[PDB]
Amino acid sequence: GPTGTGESKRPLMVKVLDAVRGSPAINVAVHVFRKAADDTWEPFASGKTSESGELHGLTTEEEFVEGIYKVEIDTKSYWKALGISPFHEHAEVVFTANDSGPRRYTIAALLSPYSYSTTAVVTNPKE
Amino acid sequence: GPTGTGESKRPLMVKVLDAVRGSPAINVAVHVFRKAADDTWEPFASGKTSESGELHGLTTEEEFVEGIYKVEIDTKSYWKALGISPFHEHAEVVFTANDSGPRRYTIAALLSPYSYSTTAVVTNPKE
Amino acid sequence: DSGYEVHHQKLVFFAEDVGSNKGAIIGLMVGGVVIA
Repeated sequence: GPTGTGESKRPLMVKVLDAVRGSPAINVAVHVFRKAADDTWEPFASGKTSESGELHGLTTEEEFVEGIYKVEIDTKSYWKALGISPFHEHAEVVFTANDSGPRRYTIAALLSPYSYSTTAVVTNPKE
Repeated sequence: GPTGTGESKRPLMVKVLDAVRGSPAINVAVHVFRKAADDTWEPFASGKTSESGELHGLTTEEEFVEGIYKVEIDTKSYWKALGISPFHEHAEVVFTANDSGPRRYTIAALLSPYSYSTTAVVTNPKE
Repeated sequence: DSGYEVHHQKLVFFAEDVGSNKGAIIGLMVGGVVIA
């Protein structure tokens, strides 16, 4: 379908708040991290989001093979552009999904300088 | 479970000796003190024990939130009822616990007028 | 080596146990009537 950039699977469209700015995630430079079995994460690529925290088209939408991948609102590379020191390049936390079918919520992270939780306006199961 | 007063966690049941009376802690008026990081302790509430040093039901057993709290055989308020001058309203001593799991020994203090160590008939790890 | 050398504390230096289970076998014994 939409090669390169598109919103078939609804990858990212939400309203965000900031911990220290109180605003949506404005132009977040993105480093994508992947959860391993020994809990540590490795960077994938680079980008810069929208004002509302939205970044799309890092690779082709369907040619990108599925896996442990993310559209992360990364504290390490975004807050470097503001000159303040971050701590969470990634966070060794557990996450569980897909017991009886996939839904649509992607990890739009909390913009805090040293850390991140996940910040998004939550949506119901909807196709 | 036992609201107000009860012995689910075994808070206090032991045989005591006295330093100056040679007897169990008879009707000890209790001031509960809490260890801080700068080693000093503050009073909590008031009561009066049994003949064997047992006082229960200062607050509700489960509604009382856990923390640095105590059933202290206090020298300051008990020995005031006998008219002799105490010195240890509390004692700035270190205490260590809970390396790999909690056990049951609560601080039943030595009845001495000016001071207190901890006096109790010791029990084995038992559920 | 790995980070689970914390479980090398959980050798000889460990003794505690509490548990509650056996709800699925209840359904498997409610399901003891029909399995074919």
